[PDB]
Amino acid sequence: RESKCPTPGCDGTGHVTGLYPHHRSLSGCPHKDRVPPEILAMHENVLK
Ligand SMILES: [Zn+2]
Repeated sequence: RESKCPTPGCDGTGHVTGLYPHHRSLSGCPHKDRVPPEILAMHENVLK
């Protein structure tokens, strides 16, 4: 549910290892960079 990860920066494609049909909500997210196009967001954490 919910939300996802798609933040203003993140794209939501390429899960944590790009081995998934995207992530749409953090569970994956292969970026991890805090800011931009990554996972910024997630919630809590950013960046990580
Ligand atoms: Zn993401």
